[PDB]
Amino acid sequence: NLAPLPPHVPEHLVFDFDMYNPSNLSAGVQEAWAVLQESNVPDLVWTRSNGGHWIATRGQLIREAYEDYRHFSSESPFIPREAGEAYDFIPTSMDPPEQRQFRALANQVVGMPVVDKLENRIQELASSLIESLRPQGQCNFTEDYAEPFPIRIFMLLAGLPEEDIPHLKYLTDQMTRPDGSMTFAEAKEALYDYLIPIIEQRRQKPGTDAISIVANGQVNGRPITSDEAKRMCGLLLVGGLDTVVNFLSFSMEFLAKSPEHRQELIERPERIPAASEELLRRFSLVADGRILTSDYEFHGVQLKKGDQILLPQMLSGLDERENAAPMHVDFSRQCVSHTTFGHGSHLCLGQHLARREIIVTLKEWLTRIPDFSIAPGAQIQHKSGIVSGVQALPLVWDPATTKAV
Amino acid sequence: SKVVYVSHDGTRRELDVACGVSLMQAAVSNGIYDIVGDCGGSASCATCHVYVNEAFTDKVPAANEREIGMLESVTAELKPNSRLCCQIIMTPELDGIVVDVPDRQW
Ligand code: HEM
Ligand SMILES: *[C@@H]1CC(=O)N(CCCCCCN2C(=O)C[C@H](*)C2=O)C1=O
Ligand code: FES
Ligand SMILES: [Ca+2]
Repeated sequence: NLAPLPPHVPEHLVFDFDMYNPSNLSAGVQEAWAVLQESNVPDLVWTRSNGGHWIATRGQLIREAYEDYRHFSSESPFIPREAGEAYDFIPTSMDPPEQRQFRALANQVVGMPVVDKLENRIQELASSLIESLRPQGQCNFTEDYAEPFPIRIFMLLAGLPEEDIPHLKYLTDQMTRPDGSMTFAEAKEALYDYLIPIIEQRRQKPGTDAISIVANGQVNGRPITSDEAKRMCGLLLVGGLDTVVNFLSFSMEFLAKSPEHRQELIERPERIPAASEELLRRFSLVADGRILTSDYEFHGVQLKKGDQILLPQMLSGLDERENAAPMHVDFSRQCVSHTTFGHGSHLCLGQHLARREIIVTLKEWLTRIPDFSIAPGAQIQHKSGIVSGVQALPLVWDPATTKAV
Repeated sequence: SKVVYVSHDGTRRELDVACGVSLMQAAVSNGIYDIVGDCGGSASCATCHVYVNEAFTDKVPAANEREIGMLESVTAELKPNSRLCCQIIMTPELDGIVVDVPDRQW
């Protein structure tokens, strides 16, 4: 399933890689991508698959490209481009200076000050999920914890009723993990229709929740429209589900396979924040890209207007040019560099909320269930895409080894 | 080493900042909210604006042309000692450096 080769592309840079089905995926999705980083692979390849696109395979180029939006535009940041159809969340596809307007507003609903005063409320949530899960000695972490936790946090900061959760879950599910029983465009529209009367109602009778703030904010020097507010509110929901769900699963998979790293955090919980950062580098998982605004020589390669380039957020921290022994998880690693939250003006708005969800999940899980492991006879499968993930995480443990608090 | 953060209202915070850490990173990690650091430290947003005290402007590496470009769109008063503090990487020689944090970043 390959596309014809563009007259401006030399064949010696051509490289067979499909980001939805990489070859050695059974070893681990991060491993599978790292094939782009073997010794005889140029810093910049072309692939004929998924429509046809460039790939930056190295942290230096990825960061450079993410730093130059004049050449590398967010107008089409998904590969293949058809995956952009009906994707109109805000501010994903905007560039400065308009993009900035929506980041100022967003910072008011998920900036560090908001994260901080939500923390204790987040840990009681985390605890409650864990506490009422412990004497089972088993779980599908992915369904049992990774999914309910972030969506429950959204409800908390959006000020939405708990029984609204089944509905939103379904809708975001159809978006992320389609069923054939609903198109993404339909699921998206349903989410907007859920949001839009709440927005209008709270524009005229405000609270302190995320929706009120966004609905009552200004962008470009005039009031945010209902349309703008739902498209951004929509992304504050969707932006922090599939990525938190999957990152927590990669991480939790690692700890279930590695008693030595558990005991370290168990003997030294003070290390957990630093370990989270290391877990973020090693199990990075986003890969999107940019589109070319113009013809452009780039690191000795000629790109043309319309060309899409993939700029894997995942690969920078795995680039051994950037971290020695990259597949190694060392919680005392001294110079951790990565682009797990992205890079440039679009670097993740939820980064502070997402770090705090990780650190609390770790501080609260190990506090109660120190020893656990992967289910016996368990084929744990990774999937590869824009947000790579874990299919399921059956965990097993002995109830007498835990400690309720 | 140690870095002192002076808010617009005169309030004064001194922080112990590890070598290799940017003045932005240290601010965000310790509840210095008047430093936002939106882009996370690549001179892409201008929300980590600070005024570096004249006693340390000889001692900080000059800004690169990228930082200069971004500084044009700071929202607070742009001054000669204006810096993106995500571009200030901390070192022992910079111990006790003074930065004044402006009344706005957004
Ligand atoms: C470990 C968890 C997460 C990871 C790895 C992650 C990853 C990313 C990345 C790499 C980007 C930049 C995309 C690009 O440049 O094309 C991004 C953008 C964004 N993220 Fe996250 N994310 C996480 C959690 C969250 C959470 C919890 C939220 C909560 C609202 C969130 C909200 C957003 C939003 C609203 C954007 C749009 C940023 C923009 O274009 O200005 N993310 N995310
Ligand atoms: C951690 C990652 C990084 O790039 N970095 C700065 C590079 C200098 C090498 C460390 C030398 N060093 C010290 O030992 C203290 C201050 C300093 O620059 C890091 O520090
Ligand atoms: S944090 Fe974005 S320019 Fe300093
Ligand atoms: Ca409708």
